[PDB]
Amino acid sequence: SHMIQAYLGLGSNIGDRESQLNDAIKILNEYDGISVSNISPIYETAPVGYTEQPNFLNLCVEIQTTLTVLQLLECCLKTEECLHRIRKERWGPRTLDVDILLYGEEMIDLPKLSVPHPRMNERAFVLIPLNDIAANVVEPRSKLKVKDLVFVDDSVKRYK
Ligand SMILES: Nc1nc2nc(S)n(CCO)c2c(=O)[nH]1
Repeated sequence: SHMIQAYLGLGSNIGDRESQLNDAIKILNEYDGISVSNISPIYETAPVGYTEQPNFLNLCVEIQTTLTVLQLLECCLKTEECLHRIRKERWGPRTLDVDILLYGEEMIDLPKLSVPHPRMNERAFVLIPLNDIAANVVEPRSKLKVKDLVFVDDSVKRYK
C-alpha cells in the first residue's frame, strides 16, 4: 500500500479518438490499485513512425498506484485489448496506445519493459502533454525534469 506516483502516455489515431482516451482513463481508474489524479490537455500530434496514418490525439495521466510496474503494465495491456475491439466490422478496429512513462523516480530495465522508455525523450507527443502535469518530475535516465526535457515541436498542438 505504499503509493507510487506514475505517469502514463495515451494515444489514439483512428475512430472517436477523444472518446478512446476518455474511456482508457475511466477503465484505468476502475482498478482497485489505480487512482487517476490528474490529466493533461489533449494534443493533436502528427504521426511518428509511419508518416502515412491519421493524426493522433495524445494526453498523459497521473495515477496514484499501489501496483508494481508489471501489474501496472498488465492494466495498460488489458485496457488496450479492450478498446481495440471493433464496434462494427465495416468501420474497422478501434485504436488506443497506453504506455508507462514514469514510475515514481525509478529506472526499470526488464526484457519486457523499460520505464521510462529510453527513446521517450525523443517524443514531443509525450513530453508536451507530460510537461503540463509532471513539469517538476525528474526523468531518471537523463536526470532532467520533464520541464527541461520538453522542446518546441510544431507537429504537436493543443486539441481543445
Ligand atoms: N504522434 C504520435 N505518433 C505516434 N506513433 C505511434 S506508433 N504512436 C503510438 C504511441 O506509441 C504515436 C502517438 O501516440 N502519437
